[PDB]
Amino acid sequence: MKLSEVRKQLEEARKLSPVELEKLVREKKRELMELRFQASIGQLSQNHKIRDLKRQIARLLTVLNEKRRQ
Amino acid sequence: SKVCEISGKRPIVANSIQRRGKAKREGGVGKKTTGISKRRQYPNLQKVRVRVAGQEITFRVAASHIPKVYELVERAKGLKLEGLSPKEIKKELLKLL
Amino acid sequence: MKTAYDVILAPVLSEKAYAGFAEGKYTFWVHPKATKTEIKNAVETAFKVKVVKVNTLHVRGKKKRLGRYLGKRPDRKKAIVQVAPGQKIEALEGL
Amino acid sequence: MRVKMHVKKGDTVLVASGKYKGRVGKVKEVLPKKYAVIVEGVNIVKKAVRVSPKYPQGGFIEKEAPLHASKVRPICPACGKPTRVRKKFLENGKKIRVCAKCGGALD
RNA sequence: AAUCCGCCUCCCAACAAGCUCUGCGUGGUGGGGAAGCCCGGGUGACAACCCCCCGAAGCCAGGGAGCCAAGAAAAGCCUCUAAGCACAACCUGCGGGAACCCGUACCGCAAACCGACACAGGUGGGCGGGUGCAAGAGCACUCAGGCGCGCGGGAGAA
RNA sequence: GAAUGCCGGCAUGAGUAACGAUAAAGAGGGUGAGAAUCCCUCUCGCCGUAAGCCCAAGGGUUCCUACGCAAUGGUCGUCAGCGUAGGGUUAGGCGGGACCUAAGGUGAAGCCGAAAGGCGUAGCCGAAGGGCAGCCGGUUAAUAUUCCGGCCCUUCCCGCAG
RNA sequence: AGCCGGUAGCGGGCGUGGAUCCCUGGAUGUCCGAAUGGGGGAACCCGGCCGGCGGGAACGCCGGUCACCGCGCGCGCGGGGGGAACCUGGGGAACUGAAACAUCUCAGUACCCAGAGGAGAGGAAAGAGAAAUCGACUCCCUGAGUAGCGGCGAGCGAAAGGGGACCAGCCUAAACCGUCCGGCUUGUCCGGGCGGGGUCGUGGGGCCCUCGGACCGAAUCCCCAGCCUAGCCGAAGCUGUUGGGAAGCAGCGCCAGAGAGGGUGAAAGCCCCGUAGGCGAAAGGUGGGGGGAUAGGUGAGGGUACCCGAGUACCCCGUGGUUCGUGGAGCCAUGGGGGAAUCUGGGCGGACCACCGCCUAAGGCUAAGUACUCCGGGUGACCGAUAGCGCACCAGUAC
Ligand SMILES: [Mg+2]
Ligand SMILES: [Mg+2]
Ligand SMILES: [Mg+2]
Ligand SMILES: [Mg+2]
Ligand SMILES: [Mg+2]
Ligand SMILES: [Mg+2]
Ligand SMILES: [Mg+2]
Ligand SMILES: [Mg+2]
Ligand SMILES: [Mg+2]
Ligand SMILES: [Mg+2]
Ligand SMILES: [Mg+2]
Ligand SMILES: [Mg+2]
Ligand SMILES: [Mg+2]
Ligand SMILES: [Mg+2]
Ligand SMILES: [Mg+2]
Ligand SMILES: [Mg+2]
Ligand SMILES: [Mg+2]
Ligand SMILES: [Mg+2]
Ligand SMILES: [Mg+2]
Ligand SMILES: [Mg+2]
Ligand SMILES: [Mg+2]
Ligand SMILES: [Mg+2]
Ligand SMILES: [Mg+2]
Ligand SMILES: [Mg+2]
Ligand SMILES: [Mg+2]
Ligand SMILES: [Mg+2]
Ligand SMILES: [Mg+2]
Ligand SMILES: [Mg+2]
Ligand SMILES: [Mg+2]
Ligand SMILES: [Mg+2]
Ligand SMILES: [Mg+2]
Ligand SMILES: [Mg+2]
Ligand SMILES: [Mg+2]
Ligand SMILES: [Mg+2]
Ligand SMILES: [Mg+2]
Ligand SMILES: [Mg+2]
Ligand SMILES: [Mg+2]
Ligand SMILES: [Mg+2]
Ligand SMILES: [Mg+2]
Ligand SMILES: [Mg+2]
Ligand SMILES: [Mg+2]
Ligand SMILES: [Mg+2]
Ligand SMILES: [Mg+2]
Ligand SMILES: [Mg+2]
Ligand SMILES: [Mg+2]
Ligand SMILES: [Mg+2]
Ligand SMILES: [Mg+2]
Ligand SMILES: [Mg+2]
Ligand SMILES: [Mg+2]
Ligand SMILES: [Mg+2]
Ligand SMILES: [Mg+2]
Ligand SMILES: [Mg+2]
Ligand SMILES: [Mg+2]
Ligand SMILES: [Mg+2]
Ligand SMILES: [Mg+2]
Ligand SMILES: [Mg+2]
Ligand SMILES: [Mg+2]
Ligand SMILES: [Mg+2]
Ligand SMILES: [Mg+2]
Ligand SMILES: [Mg+2]
Ligand SMILES: [Mg+2]
Ligand SMILES: [Mg+2]
Ligand SMILES: [Mg+2]
Ligand SMILES: [Mg+2]
Ligand SMILES: [Mg+2]
Ligand SMILES: [Mg+2]
Ligand SMILES: [Mg+2]
Ligand SMILES: [Mg+2]
Ligand SMILES: [Mg+2]
Ligand SMILES: [Mg+2]
Ligand SMILES: [Mg+2]
Ligand SMILES: [Mg+2]
Ligand SMILES: [Mg+2]
Ligand SMILES: [Mg+2]
Ligand SMILES: [Mg+2]
Ligand SMILES: [Mg+2]
Ligand SMILES: [Mg+2]
Ligand SMILES: [Mg+2]
Ligand SMILES: [Mg+2]
Ligand SMILES: [Mg+2]
Ligand SMILES: [Mg+2]
Ligand SMILES: [Mg+2]
Ligand SMILES: [Mg+2]
Ligand SMILES: [Mg+2]
Ligand SMILES: [Mg+2]
Ligand SMILES: [Mg+2]
Ligand SMILES: [Mg+2]
Ligand SMILES: [Mg+2]
Ligand SMILES: [Mg+2]
Ligand SMILES: [Mg+2]
Ligand SMILES: [Mg+2]
Ligand SMILES: [Mg+2]
Ligand SMILES: [Mg+2]
Ligand SMILES: [Mg+2]
Ligand SMILES: [Mg+2]
Ligand SMILES: [Mg+2]
Ligand SMILES: [Mg+2]
Ligand SMILES: [Mg+2]
Ligand SMILES: [Mg+2]
Ligand SMILES: [Mg+2]
Ligand SMILES: [Mg+2]
Ligand SMILES: [Mg+2]
Ligand SMILES: [Mg+2]
Ligand SMILES: [Mg+2]
Ligand SMILES: [Mg+2]
Ligand SMILES: [Mg+2]
Ligand SMILES: [Mg+2]
Ligand SMILES: [Mg+2]
Ligand SMILES: [Mg+2]
Ligand SMILES: [Mg+2]
Ligand SMILES: [Mg+2]
Ligand SMILES: [Mg+2]
Ligand SMILES: [Mg+2]
Ligand SMILES: [Mg+2]
Ligand SMILES: [Mg+2]
Ligand SMILES: [Mg+2]
Ligand SMILES: [Mg+2]
Ligand SMILES: [Mg+2]
Ligand SMILES: [Mg+2]
Ligand SMILES: [Mg+2]
Ligand SMILES: [Mg+2]
Ligand SMILES: [Mg+2]
Ligand SMILES: [Mg+2]
Ligand SMILES: [Mg+2]
Ligand SMILES: [Mg+2]
Ligand SMILES: [Mg+2]
Ligand SMILES: [Mg+2]
Ligand SMILES: [Mg+2]
Ligand SMILES: [Mg+2]
Ligand SMILES: [Mg+2]
Ligand SMILES: [Mg+2]
Ligand SMILES: [Mg+2]
Ligand SMILES: [Mg+2]
Ligand SMILES: [Mg+2]
Ligand SMILES: [Mg+2]
Ligand SMILES: [Mg+2]
Ligand SMILES: [Mg+2]
Ligand SMILES: [Mg+2]
Ligand SMILES: [Mg+2]
Ligand SMILES: [Mg+2]
Ligand SMILES: [Mg+2]
Ligand SMILES: [Mg+2]
Ligand SMILES: [Mg+2]
Ligand SMILES: [Mg+2]
Ligand SMILES: [Mg+2]
Ligand SMILES: [Mg+2]
Ligand SMILES: [Mg+2]
Ligand SMILES: [Mg+2]
Ligand SMILES: [Mg+2]
Ligand SMILES: [Mg+2]
Ligand SMILES: [Mg+2]
Ligand SMILES: [Mg+2]
Ligand SMILES: [Mg+2]
Ligand SMILES: [Mg+2]
Ligand SMILES: [Mg+2]
Ligand SMILES: [Mg+2]
Ligand SMILES: [Mg+2]
Ligand SMILES: [Mg+2]
Ligand SMILES: [Mg+2]
Ligand SMILES: [Mg+2]
Ligand SMILES: [Mg+2]
Ligand SMILES: [Mg+2]
Ligand SMILES: [Mg+2]
Ligand SMILES: [Mg+2]
Ligand SMILES: [Mg+2]
Ligand SMILES: [Mg+2]
Ligand SMILES: [Mg+2]
Ligand SMILES: [Mg+2]
Ligand SMILES: [Mg+2]
Ligand SMILES: [Mg+2]
Ligand SMILES: [Mg+2]
Ligand SMILES: [Mg+2]
Ligand SMILES: [Mg+2]
Ligand SMILES: [Mg+2]
Ligand SMILES: [Mg+2]
Ligand SMILES: [Mg+2]
Ligand SMILES: [Mg+2]
Ligand SMILES: [Mg+2]
Ligand SMILES: [Mg+2]
Ligand SMILES: [Mg+2]
Ligand SMILES: [Mg+2]
Ligand SMILES: [Mg+2]
Ligand SMILES: [Mg+2]
Ligand SMILES: [Mg+2]
Ligand SMILES: [Mg+2]
Ligand SMILES: [Mg+2]
Ligand SMILES: [Mg+2]
Ligand SMILES: [Mg+2]
Ligand SMILES: [Mg+2]
Ligand SMILES: [Mg+2]
Ligand SMILES: [Mg+2]
Ligand SMILES: [Mg+2]
Ligand SMILES: [Mg+2]
Ligand SMILES: [Mg+2]
Ligand SMILES: [Mg+2]
Ligand SMILES: [Mg+2]
Ligand SMILES: [Mg+2]
Ligand SMILES: [Mg+2]
Ligand SMILES: [Mg+2]
Ligand SMILES: [Mg+2]
Ligand SMILES: [Mg+2]
Ligand SMILES: [Mg+2]
Ligand SMILES: [Mg+2]
Ligand SMILES: [Mg+2]
Ligand SMILES: [Mg+2]
Ligand SMILES: [Mg+2]
Ligand SMILES: [Mg+2]
Ligand SMILES: [Mg+2]
Ligand SMILES: [Mg+2]
Ligand SMILES: [Mg+2]
Ligand SMILES: [Mg+2]
Ligand SMILES: [Mg+2]
Ligand SMILES: [Mg+2]
Ligand SMILES: [Mg+2]
Ligand SMILES: [Mg+2]
Ligand SMILES: [Mg+2]
Ligand SMILES: [Zn+2]
Repeated sequence: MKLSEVRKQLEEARKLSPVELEKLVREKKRELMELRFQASIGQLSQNHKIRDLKRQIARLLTVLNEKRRQ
Repeated sequence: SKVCEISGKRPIVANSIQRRGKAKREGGVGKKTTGISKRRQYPNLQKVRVRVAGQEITFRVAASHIPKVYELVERAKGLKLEGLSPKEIKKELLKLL
Repeated sequence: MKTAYDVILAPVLSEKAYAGFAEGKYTFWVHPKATKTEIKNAVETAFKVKVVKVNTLHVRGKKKRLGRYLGKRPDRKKAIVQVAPGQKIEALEGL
Repeated sequence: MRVKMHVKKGDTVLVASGKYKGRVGKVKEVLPKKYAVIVEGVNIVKKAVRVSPKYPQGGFIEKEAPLHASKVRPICPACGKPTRVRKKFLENGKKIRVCAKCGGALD
């Protein structure tokens, strides 16, 4: 994930509601499981994508937490 | 064998000093010490039972401060005490110290 | 946030685990803390099936060394889930 | 906080000491943790390679070995002379490397 | 508190019965299935699966008798009632659903446990076949099963 | 230069004692760079109230398979409880917990003690005792009262009927 | 301007649209641990209540919440545990020394325990002690191994005063006034709370008359400088030569508020990192310095004799502290018994008495100068792998 993609992901995440952020985290966690399954059968040469998704999820939960603190 | 709830008098450590011989004041050679060993002096603790706001209250107090319990009872007459437990009555009396 | 995809980590890749597909028993690595009841729900909402039986066993990590450094592989937990008659989990049918 | 490097990939540097003293070349790579640079066509060494997929036929390759960063000096692109570097605060005001002999930018 | 339990009295029943519970046998049904031969598996085989005898220290069990040294508790269970509540609640039958956590590999009289050792030592419970010897868990041999003890080859003195 | 000094290294004794039960071995075939020592077959011997089988402690992957032999193994080693790697432990009914209490421990109330702390009816904790529902067979290289097959069973929730 | 820790590689990615990295704040933070729903053999197990998830009632999962004690009107605030030394308090040895040993010594040390905090203790005279005197306390020097204490043995060992460091002083109780509450023995009452008043030794205060009407200022709060937690700029050398290599040798230069030091292929002021001299914080911490608030602070006579800290002083008995070991044994402290007074009161000046003076007990607080070094930095006629920490290294490890 490039910096520009990270900035853009944060901007778009900060426009979603808590309910929308939760559905998206849930979708990305199933995406992360699918990456796991492909990794375990040696079919994921682009292994950087596992780190990328996990930090995407972290960023989403961080914004989810922002919206719920106040 | 403990602590006076009124004065705070507490067991202290004192030496027991065994002496021999005639004192110099009586024309003797002088007193010699055949032993010094630690011991404890206790407060003269006794029980003082007393009725305050219809409830029996018990104090463990050095005999020297027995009258101080009754003073606390006298001063207790000006207190909103009825309906309370013995533990709670006791705390009030002691607060007037 | 806790989801079905935090409970189901990876499939178990072995001859013994593959032997179970032919009768609807699929074997996963599950989170060591995960309960049979929550593994049931996790499998069902991930793979769109009905679970009628769950077996679990802890798999202790193997002690291993690299030179002078003795260590341990992480502990793990296996779940065998039985799916309703006629159902299948195509992701594992794989093979 | 960070290793100080008076030279970067890839400006033009003079190799002012060692067997290759006098050579001019581009900095291909900078290795801060070794305080070393790799200058194109300088510090060449023969490395043994096994018969392998990467190197069939095997034999040897030629490699650029790192040079201590203090052995190297940038060539100013304005006056074309080897120079110590100075710092200049622009009007931005960002900071830039500038040649010490004239005053041209090195970047 | 009590309709229960205890105590007193009467009636019937009483070593019978009745109710109840357990063991064993049978029981729709499901299995197993040898020697030998052939390369753990195939065959034997549509295997047969019956009769007699011996017989426990185990089971029926909370059995019986004798004895003095006079031989846990609590819950489950049943019964009684109190607040309550009596459209609830509990009981019986039936039906559908629900049923979590941890252990399970392997050694285990030992080379994997305790003894610094792959140590002639120590380690609690159960099964422990057959024949003969008066009996037996003794002794000799031997079944199933397991071993020849993790240096050997000679020689044939003190 | 000495302290039966301290730490380390290396000698002598010495190719010496020993190689850990006197139950015991022989041959043929195979593998391999290498075989008394590994695998296979035949023969021989030893245990058989065990030197066989099952369980509880304790131990903690030593289990199975492939590839290995520097070291570990009192010799050897192609072998192994050894090195590397992969695999392997499946339960409402077995054991323990969501049940009970024993000694004992802890401990509302309460009692005592310079402090720390010591006690203490109830209660709670505490088991290999009480209580509680699964038998037989098949299957894996390695688990099975756990998987499967057959025939049974327990509790909880809801519902119906009585 | 490179980067994805030590860590290379495989297989993939990121960065001047500013990454990696460093600092500050925030978010997340499984389980155990004071551990605190309950239990427990720490890191496991088992619950109640509210809300949510699944087909969900049984079952399970997610979020919140639920220990105990103290204080204050079911709810709030506080406590618990830890910290290398340092500190205070409560307890408290022995070897040893006395060339034996008991008093005595070691030593109120070691150690146990409770508590404290960046310090802690102490502290604003019921002091000292002879100066017609001094003026809280702490800490250093000195007084002084003096005075003394001592089986007058071994040994133990002050204080005043002088020189310095620092500097600071406050709040209450009681008389009297007011108010609220309740007691029962009805008011001119007694008691409890709160507010006012008052705080001293030339004695001070209360009340009552007579007389008189702005300046100080915190140890508390606010702001700021300064400081810390990242960083940044920083002068001046080329050539030849021997050599693997120059920084050595040679020639000619240059800088210097910088010729401390460490690197670079050897021995470099001018190659690199620095050094002298300067510069720097949005954020958090600090802020004893500067500024500003606020709290608090403030007369004189005369009379009155109302108050001035009680089981206390004081005496006696048993002890401790002190240089003081029973001594002529005062002083300070107090376990037991007896037991006052309110300034014409009381304690002290080493038995005691008189005289002469000093001081104001039985309530509380109080910076700074002082101690220590887990932590960061600087510096060594400190060590240099048997040394130096037990550990230069995956050590409180292997064993
Ligand atoms: Mg990021
Ligand atoms: Mg005495
Ligand atoms: Mg005398
Ligand atoms: Mg005389
Ligand atoms: Mg004497
Ligand atoms: Mg008594
Ligand atoms: Mg009495
Ligand atoms: Mg007294
Ligand atoms: Mg008295
Ligand atoms: Mg989370
Ligand atoms: Mg298989
Ligand atoms: Mg769930
Ligand atoms: Mg299980
Ligand atoms: Mg690991
Ligand atoms: Mg820089
Ligand atoms: Mg050079
Ligand atoms: Mg040149
Ligand atoms: Mg910038
Ligand atoms: Mg009755
Ligand atoms: Mg029957
Ligand atoms: Mg039967
Ligand atoms: Mg029958
Ligand atoms: Mg049949
Ligand atoms: Mg057969
Ligand atoms: Mg056969
Ligand atoms: Mg057939
Ligand atoms: Mg036939
Ligand atoms: Mg036939
Ligand atoms: Mg018998
Ligand atoms: Mg009987
Ligand atoms: Mg008898
Ligand atoms: Mg009996
Ligand atoms: Mg009992
Ligand atoms: Mg009970
Ligand atoms: Mg009623
Ligand atoms: Mg049913
Ligand atoms: Mg549970
Ligand atoms: Mg389990
Ligand atoms: Mg075990
Ligand atoms: Mg098993
Ligand atoms: Mg087994
Ligand atoms: Mg076995
Ligand atoms: Mg064995
Ligand atoms: Mg066995
Ligand atoms: Mg034996
Ligand atoms: Mg046995
Ligand atoms: Mg055995
Ligand atoms: Mg062993
Ligand atoms: Mg052993
Ligand atoms: Mg052996
Ligand atoms: Mg043995
Ligand atoms: Mg035995
Ligand atoms: Mg038999
Ligand atoms: Mg015969
Ligand atoms: Mg016989
Ligand atoms: Mg015989
Ligand atoms: Mg016989
Ligand atoms: Mg026999
Ligand atoms: Mg015999
Ligand atoms: Mg025998
Ligand atoms: Mg024999
Ligand atoms: Mg036989
Ligand atoms: Mg045999
Ligand atoms: Mg043998
Ligand atoms: Mg042999
Ligand atoms: Mg042998
Ligand atoms: Mg011979
Ligand atoms: Mg000598
Ligand atoms: Mg010797
Ligand atoms: Mg010797
Ligand atoms: Mg000798
Ligand atoms: Mg020696
Ligand atoms: Mg020597
Ligand atoms: Mg030695
Ligand atoms: Mg030696
Ligand atoms: Mg030798
Ligand atoms: Mg030797
Ligand atoms: Mg010989
Ligand atoms: Mg000899
Ligand atoms: Mg010999
Ligand atoms: Mg021999
Ligand atoms: Mg022998
Ligand atoms: Mg032998
Ligand atoms: Mg052969
Ligand atoms: Mg052979
Ligand atoms: Mg061999
Ligand atoms: Mg061989
Ligand atoms: Mg063999
Ligand atoms: Mg036999
Ligand atoms: Mg072991
Ligand atoms: Mg191993
Ligand atoms: Mg096995
Ligand atoms: Mg193994
Ligand atoms: Mg094996
Ligand atoms: Mg092999
Ligand atoms: Mg070997
Ligand atoms: Mg070998
Ligand atoms: Mg070898
Ligand atoms: Mg060996
Ligand atoms: Mg060997
Ligand atoms: Mg051996
Ligand atoms: Mg081989
Ligand atoms: Mg072995
Ligand atoms: Mg192995
Ligand atoms: Mg190897
Ligand atoms: Mg395998
Ligand atoms: Mg079952
Ligand atoms: Mg159970
Ligand atoms: Mg439950
Ligand atoms: Mg229990
Ligand atoms: Mg219980
Ligand atoms: Mg208590
Ligand atoms: Mg206790
Ligand atoms: Mg008890
Ligand atoms: Mg219970
Ligand atoms: Mg229990
Ligand atoms: Mg039990
Ligand atoms: Mg039992
Ligand atoms: Mg059971
Ligand atoms: Mg059955
Ligand atoms: Mg087995
Ligand atoms: Mg198996
Ligand atoms: Mg079954
Ligand atoms: Mg009905
Ligand atoms: Mg890495
Ligand atoms: Mg690559
Ligand atoms: Mg790469
Ligand atoms: Mg920026
Ligand atoms: Mg942070
Ligand atoms: Mg979790
Ligand atoms: Mg916790
Ligand atoms: Mg807890
Ligand atoms: Mg507990
Ligand atoms: Mg709920
Ligand atoms: Mg479902
Ligand atoms: Mg639900
Ligand atoms: Mg929860
Ligand atoms: Mg909860
Ligand atoms: Mg405490
Ligand atoms: Mg404590
Ligand atoms: Mg603390
Ligand atoms: Mg003390
Ligand atoms: Mg204390
Ligand atoms: Mg003391
Ligand atoms: Mg002390
Ligand atoms: Mg003692
Ligand atoms: Mg002594
Ligand atoms: Mg000594
Ligand atoms: Mg001495
Ligand atoms: Mg001496
Ligand atoms: Mg002596
Ligand atoms: Mg002596
Ligand atoms: Mg002596
Ligand atoms: Mg002595
Ligand atoms: Mg002393
Ligand atoms: Mg000490
Ligand atoms: Mg503490
Ligand atoms: Mg300070
Ligand atoms: Mg203080
Ligand atoms: Mg104080
Ligand atoms: Mg004062
Ligand atoms: Mg003098
Ligand atoms: Mg002394
Ligand atoms: Mg002085
Ligand atoms: Mg002075
Ligand atoms: Mg100073
Ligand atoms: Mg002053
Ligand atoms: Mg009134
Ligand atoms: Mg009053
Ligand atoms: Mg009042
Ligand atoms: Mg005044
Ligand atoms: Mg006056
Ligand atoms: Mg103040
Ligand atoms: Mg610079
Ligand atoms: Mg410079
Ligand atoms: Mg040359
Ligand atoms: Mg040169
Ligand atoms: Mg020169
Ligand atoms: Mg200098
Ligand atoms: Mg220098
Ligand atoms: Mg230098
Ligand atoms: Mg020089
Ligand atoms: Mg030099
Ligand atoms: Mg230099
Ligand atoms: Mg400076
Ligand atoms: Mg500077
Ligand atoms: Mg006046
Ligand atoms: Mg008066
Ligand atoms: Mg006073
Ligand atoms: Mg008082
Ligand atoms: Mg006295
Ligand atoms: Mg005295
Ligand atoms: Mg004394
Ligand atoms: Mg004297
Ligand atoms: Mg005295
Ligand atoms: Mg006097
Ligand atoms: Mg006294
Ligand atoms: Mg006195
Ligand atoms: Mg006076
Ligand atoms: Mg007087
Ligand atoms: Mg006095
Ligand atoms: Mg006196
Ligand atoms: Mg005086
Ligand atoms: Mg100050
Ligand atoms: Mg202070
Ligand atoms: Mg201070
Ligand atoms: Mg200091
Ligand atoms: Mg330091
Ligand atoms: Mg040196
Ligand atoms: Mg040196
Ligand atoms: Mg060394
Ligand atoms: Mg060392
Ligand atoms: Mg050396
Ligand atoms: Mg050392
Ligand atoms: Mg260190
Ligand atoms: Mg180590
Ligand atoms: Zn230039």
